[PDB]
Amino acid sequence: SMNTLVTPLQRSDAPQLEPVFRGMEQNLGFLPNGILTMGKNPDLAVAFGGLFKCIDAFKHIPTELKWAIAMISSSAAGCMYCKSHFSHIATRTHVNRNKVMAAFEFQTSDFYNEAERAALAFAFANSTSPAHLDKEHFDELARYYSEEAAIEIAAIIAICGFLNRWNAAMDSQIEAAPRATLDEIE
Amino acid sequence: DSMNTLVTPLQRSDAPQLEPVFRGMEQNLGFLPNGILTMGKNPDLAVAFGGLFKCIDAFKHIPTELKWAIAMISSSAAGCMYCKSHFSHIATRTHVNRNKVMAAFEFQTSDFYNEAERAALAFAFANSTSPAHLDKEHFDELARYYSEEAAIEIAAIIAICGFLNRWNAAMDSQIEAAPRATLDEIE
Repeated sequence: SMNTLVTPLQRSDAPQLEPVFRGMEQNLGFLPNGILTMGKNPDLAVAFGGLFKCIDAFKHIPTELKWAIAMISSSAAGCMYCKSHFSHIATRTHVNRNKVMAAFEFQTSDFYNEAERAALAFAFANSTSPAHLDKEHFDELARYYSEEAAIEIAAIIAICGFLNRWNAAMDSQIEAAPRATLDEIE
Repeated sequence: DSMNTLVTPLQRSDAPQLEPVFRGMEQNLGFLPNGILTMGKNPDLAVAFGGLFKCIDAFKHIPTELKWAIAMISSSAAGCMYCKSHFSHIATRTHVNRNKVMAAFEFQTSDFYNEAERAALAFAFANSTSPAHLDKEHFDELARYYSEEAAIEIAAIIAICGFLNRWNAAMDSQIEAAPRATLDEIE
């Protein structure tokens, strides 16, 4: 890591944050060092933890699409760390391995329908610097999703906004397990 | 107007439970952005994000002027003109020295900014592009001028801008007249 200034605490040092830690590792299998670093500001960790748990609680889009959005957003933003993690989450939860592995080709892969493509294209366009969302992105989203659903899609992308920048700021190094998933999907 | 016609704001009066969240935002800004009123339609999201955003004012290890300068630079790096206008507007509402705020985007050469500020703002810029272009020097320079505690708060503000830059792009939030004025001046 390029970052030696801000180091993780030991998990046992902050029991109050166990709700936050569990939230993340439940999907992923392990606790990322980036959240242990976040722990050194307990107010921040608890508030971010609260935001992140909103993903699992969302009701208007399927679970498989939730993690696909996070995968594509993270990739568009060029955060390979977050791309590996969300990919790993997607493969841990998904019944259809092939569909997950084709996610980054969603626009031409026949594992994805037009509704999924509308959401994932929006996620891509939303996540670059600058955003390159055009009227078509919005027209297509309106064609296939309710206001409720659109909000949850935007919300996942925005939460990736947080995590993409956070993990870049910590220079989080991709763990062996996510790395395996990432090599396979690439 | 906006490219987004699907997801519209509720009226402020419709969601009084969110007033704590709204106050956090508008206290600095002078008004409640439509983007937060749209966020209101998902109470879990609004409360959680509101909680996260209030962390900025509560941060203790960096000055207030630097907090909003970071958010300005991050938002600009990310090419979100909406968030750039807002944080600029916040910075002019809270800053005693209007000229220092107006020179923020030239922080690397403006005399209003010291090396500590430049280290933080350069980190904020590099952190906020797609992809991030943080290099070892960004980290070395941050370590030179900031504690671990401070670095976390800097990263946190940038990351929160991550959320807001993308959120306001997803709503295609249109820049309000007052922020617009601030933005025209600062360019």
